[PDB]
Amino acid sequence: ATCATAWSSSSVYTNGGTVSYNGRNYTAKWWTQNERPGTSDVWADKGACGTGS
Repeated sequence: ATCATAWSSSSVYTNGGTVSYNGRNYTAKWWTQNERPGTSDVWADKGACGTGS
């Protein structure tokens, strides 16, 4: 139901930009280029991602 678009290295994100990864959802704080979310302070888990596998 609710889940941000999975992170995309081919799509620069910015403040407010939300995405999904590792089953959770990450939210950036400002302009950021292709970078592994969760490993950098840039991306922070703002919840969980709902999906079926």
